[PDB]
Amino acid sequence: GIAAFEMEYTHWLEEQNRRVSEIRTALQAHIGDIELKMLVDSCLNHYANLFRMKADAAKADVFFLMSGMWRTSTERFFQWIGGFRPSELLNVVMPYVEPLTDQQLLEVRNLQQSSQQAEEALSQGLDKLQQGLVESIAIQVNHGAPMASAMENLQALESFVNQADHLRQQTLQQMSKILTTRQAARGLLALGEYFHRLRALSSLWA
Amino acid sequence: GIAAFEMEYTHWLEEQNRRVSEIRTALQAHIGDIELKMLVDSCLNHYANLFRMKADAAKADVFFLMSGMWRTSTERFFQWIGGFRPSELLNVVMPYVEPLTDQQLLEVRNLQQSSQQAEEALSQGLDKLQQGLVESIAIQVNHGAPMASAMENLQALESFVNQADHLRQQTLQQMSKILTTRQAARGLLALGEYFHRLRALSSLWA
Ligand SMILES: CCCCCCCCCCCCCCCC(=O)O
Ligand SMILES: CCCCCCCCCCCCCCCC(=O)O
Repeated sequence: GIAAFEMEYTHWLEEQNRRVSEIRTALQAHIGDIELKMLVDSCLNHYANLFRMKADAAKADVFFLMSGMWRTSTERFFQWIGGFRPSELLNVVMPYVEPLTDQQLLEVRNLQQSSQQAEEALSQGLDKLQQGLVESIAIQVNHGAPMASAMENLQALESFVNQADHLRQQTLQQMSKILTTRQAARGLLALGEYFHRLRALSSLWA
Repeated sequence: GIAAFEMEYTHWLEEQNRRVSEIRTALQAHIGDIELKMLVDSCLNHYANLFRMKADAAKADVFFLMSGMWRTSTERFFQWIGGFRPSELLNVVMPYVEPLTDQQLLEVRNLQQSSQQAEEALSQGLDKLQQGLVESIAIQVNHGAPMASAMENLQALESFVNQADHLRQQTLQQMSKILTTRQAARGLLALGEYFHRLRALSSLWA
């Protein structure tokens, strides 16, 4: 399952590079909103596919998915529950989706605050689960309960990952409704270049 | 380098199982201190070889060594800077090295307190390094400085790992001087069975 995920993610990155390049070329050519929206929607569809493949990987090996060892070294410094922190990515793209109207500014900052609150609450719940596993493993005839208990805890860990990816996807979705097509394209370009620069830097660390 | 480490560690575990079994058989046969000390010293030599292979792996890929992803899932709940926490392992073996004399009790508790203090200080330094890398990567013509800076930071991370393994080895060494051969054998048996039980439990999580 993890081998399949790593191959799928490799191909996902190749397609990500293409979709980011396509939107770069479109912004530079100042193409109209209709053609540009197709590229925005393609980028959004591509992220949706990432979340799908991550959900499968979490079922296959939640610990590996959580370790971030499938991402590059520099990306791991910015990981929160199996991916990036949406509240921080909002700061990354903020200068590029500007200028924002007053209403858009209120909507984006609201979204950032609510994502921050959701991230903190999920982190607190995951912390409680993890500390409790530390304590319970430490204490721990096999009639089947130990494996069943392990599967309950794996399901609980997977739920945290799923909820974190849900928050990431929901934040991307809500930005796509706040922003015009052109603002969204600029934000997606910035987000894509951010991820690419982190991966490029990891090559220097290797 | 990491592929070589994982193969070396696999063979290390196979030999660990043999050395733990050999000392189990010896304790049960109530063999004399001279033959028993050979088995104690073999166990100590085997841990020394673990630290050697870990030092090579830290040079090859410090992040992988630190991730603990080369250990089994349940062991990762108990990892501190690239391995187990010596102060906690002292608690694991304490019931089995008993009865201790008053002097031995003072020496062991002293060692546990000093290891705890060293662990906290190393954790604080690693935390400062890591938070500073988060901040500096976030801020970050290439004339060679970015790679050189990465190598300085990798060397600093490797130093923390090396210092943590030094503390682990020093604690094992100092226990071997406090304890009689028979107490040491009982403690090594307990430590070995502890690690084996954690690995066995990880099979249930998989
Ligand atoms: C129309 C969108 C413009 C740009 C919006 C950026 C802010 C949304 C943050 C969520 C991005 C999700 C991608 C991360 C995937 C992962 O962590 O594995
Ligand atoms: C004579 C020794 C008796 C038993 C002493 C146990 C307490 C010492 C703790 C250090 C053990 C080191 C093994 C861990 C290796 C690792 O973390 O990678």
